[PDB]
Amino acid sequence: MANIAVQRIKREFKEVLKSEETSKNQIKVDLVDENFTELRGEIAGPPDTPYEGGRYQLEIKIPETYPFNPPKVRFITKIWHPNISSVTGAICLDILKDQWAAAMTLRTVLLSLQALLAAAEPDDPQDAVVANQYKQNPEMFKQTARLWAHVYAGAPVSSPEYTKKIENLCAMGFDRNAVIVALSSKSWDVETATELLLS
Amino acid sequence: MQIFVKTLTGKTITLEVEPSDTIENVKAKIQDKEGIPPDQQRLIFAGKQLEDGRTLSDYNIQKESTLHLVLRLRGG
Repeated sequence: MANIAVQRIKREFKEVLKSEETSKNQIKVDLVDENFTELRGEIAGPPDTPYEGGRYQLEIKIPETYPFNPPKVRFITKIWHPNISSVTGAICLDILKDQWAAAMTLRTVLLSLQALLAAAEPDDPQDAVVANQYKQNPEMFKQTARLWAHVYAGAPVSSPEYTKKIENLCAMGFDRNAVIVALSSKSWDVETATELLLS
Repeated sequence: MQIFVKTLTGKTITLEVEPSDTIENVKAKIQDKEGIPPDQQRLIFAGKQLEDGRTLSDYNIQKESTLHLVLRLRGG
């Protein structure tokens, strides 16, 4: 890469390694290749959110044009959130689009992502179904999010009512993730979820 | 053959069947012991909706197998 991009990355990488945040075990970034084109980030779910206790892996791609363009970031670890795709991990956050500023860093992006988990913006949604549930049924959203955090991100807490609906469907021979997706999408309505699974 | 079908509120029922039996005909056994028209029945096994005209043998349905019945939910 261009010298400007290389120096920025190394420098940013050492900002994270030495930050208060890694020591507190909340943000983290690792190398994938030796070119610095791809990085793997990790963020801890923020406290007092349904994501609490969870750890989320992030795919980070540095463009040839860094730092005048933002890094491309996607969630590897599945998450139930209005601004992130429950299927692809795609993010809707302004700094990753037209609000990138050259002064921003890897640390600031990670911290910003953590902040988004704590504060969703459902009127600028990435995943419409999730955003609706968020607005229509907040407790349902909390629980669903906590369930995904548990299933995918290792978050500790569990919901017994949702777990047994998951097994009842998996009993029919349905793929488990498919089941979780269906139940979450359909507001835990077994009949409606089932119809989706059959379709 | 002995097999079970579980319905919506969970009731578990039993049928005596032949491996050779078609799906149409299992549904008939269903209509009688239970009353549901075959036109309204969907039979599920191993994550797949069972088409009428294949057989239990065709779906590898063996003795003590449970099948799931989910009714066709009106709509229009």
